[PDB]
Amino acid sequence: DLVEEILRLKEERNAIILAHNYQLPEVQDIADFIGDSLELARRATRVDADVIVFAGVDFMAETAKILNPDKVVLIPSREATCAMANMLKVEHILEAKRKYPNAPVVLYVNSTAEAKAYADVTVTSANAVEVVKKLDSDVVIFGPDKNLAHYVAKMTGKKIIPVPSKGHCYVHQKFTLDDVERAKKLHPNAKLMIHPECIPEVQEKADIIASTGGMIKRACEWDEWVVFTEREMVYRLRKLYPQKKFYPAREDAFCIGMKAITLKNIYESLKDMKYKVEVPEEIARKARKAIERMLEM
Ligand SMILES: C=C(CC(=O)O)C(=O)O
Ligand code: SF4
Ligand SMILES: [Cl-]
Ligand SMILES: [N+]
Repeated sequence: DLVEEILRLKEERNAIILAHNYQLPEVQDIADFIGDSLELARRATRVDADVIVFAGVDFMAETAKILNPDKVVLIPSREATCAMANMLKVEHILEAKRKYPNAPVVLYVNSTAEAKAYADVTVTSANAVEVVKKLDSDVVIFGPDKNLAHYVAKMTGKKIIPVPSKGHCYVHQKFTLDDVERAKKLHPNAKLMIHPECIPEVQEKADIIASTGGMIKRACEWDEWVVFTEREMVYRLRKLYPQKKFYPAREDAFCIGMKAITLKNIYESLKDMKYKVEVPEEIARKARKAIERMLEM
C-alpha cells in the first residue's frame, strides 16, 4: 500500500507534500496542501517541515527552493516540466531590456530560476493585473505567456512587451470557440470559468477569468460550472464543493509534465530523498528579490 508507506515516510522525514491543483486525484488525496502557483509560493514561506516534496512541475519546486534555501526540496521526477516556461530564455529578456531600459521586467512564475534572476517582480495569473497596475511605468516587459499578456494589457491599459514572441501553454491552447458552444449546449445552466492562458477569443466568452486559485475562490457564485483548464481541476473542484456540479470543457486537456508525478514516485522520493532541487546562490538571491516583491504587492 503506497499510501500507508508514504504516510510513514512523511513522518520519518519530517516532510510536507505540496501539490498543484493539476495533480492526479490519488496524489491530491495524499498531499498536505493543494493550490495554484501563487498559493504554493505563499505556503512555501511558512514551512516548518525539514523536507518539501513538491508534487508539481520543476519551476514550482524551484520557486519553493528559492524561498526555502536551507530545506530539502524534492521533485519526484525531473521529467515534470512546463513547456510554456521553457519557451523563455535569458536572451529574450536581455533584448527587450535593451529596447526598453525603463520598463520593469515582469516574469510569470511559470519561468526558470535563471529567467527570474532578471525580473524586477514575478507574477501569477492570480495577481498579474494588480502587480502590473501598480508598477511605476506605462510599459512593462512580460512573459512567457502571450495569452495572459493579452489579458493583462486589456485590464491595465498599459503597453505589454512580450518575451518571447510566441510563448503559450499547449494545454490551454486546446480550447476553442467550438468547445464554448458545445458546453453551452450540453450544460445550458452552467457558467464558464476560463483560465487566462486560453486564447483571447475564448477568454471573451468567460463568465469568470481566473487562475485555478481564483476559480476556487469564485466557485461560490454559481452552482454549475464548465471548467476551461487542465482536466484534473474538475476533481479538485468536486472535492471542495460536493454540492455543486463541475464539467470539463475538454477531457483531453492534459498536462503531460504534471502527470509525470505518480503515487509510486512520491513514495520513492521520500524513500530515497530524491530528486534534490538546487538553485545557484547568485540566481536564487536575485530571483528571491523578485518573488518577495511579488508577495509584498
Ligand atoms: C499558471 C498558473 C496555474 C494555475 O492557475 O493554477 C497560476 O498562475 O496559478
Ligand atoms: S498546464 Fe501548461 S503552463 Fe501549466 S505546467 Fe502544464 S504546460 Fe505548463
Ligand atoms: Cl461550501
Ligand atoms: N514616478
